[PDB]
Amino acid sequence: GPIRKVLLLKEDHEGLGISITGGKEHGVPILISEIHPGQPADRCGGLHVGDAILAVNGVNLRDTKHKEAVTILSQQRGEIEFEVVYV
Amino acid sequence: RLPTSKI
Ligand SMILES: *C(=O)CCc1cccs1
Repeated sequence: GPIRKVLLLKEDHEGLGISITGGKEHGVPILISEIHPGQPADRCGGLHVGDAILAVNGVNLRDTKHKEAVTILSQQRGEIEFEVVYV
Repeated sequence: RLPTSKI
């Protein structure tokens, strides 16, 4: 599908509310495998299971290993911009 | 086998 830009708002006491799988060491994108109900990704409305996360706040995630992506994603705070695509 | 992380 089309590449989308998606805004997510979170406070510092919560996580993003997603589960991710994949990573460059496995030859697969960073993929959203779960959206936790009621948490910030669910509330933002624009992120879905099956989406690949291509970038976050201008940081490219297309070539990142799994744990690299965890560190990058968990560092982001407040108003967070995602670049995502559903295949 | 792929890893999964809750974040
Ligand atoms: C979720 O964060 C996976 C790590 C686990 C936490 C409790 C059981 S497994």
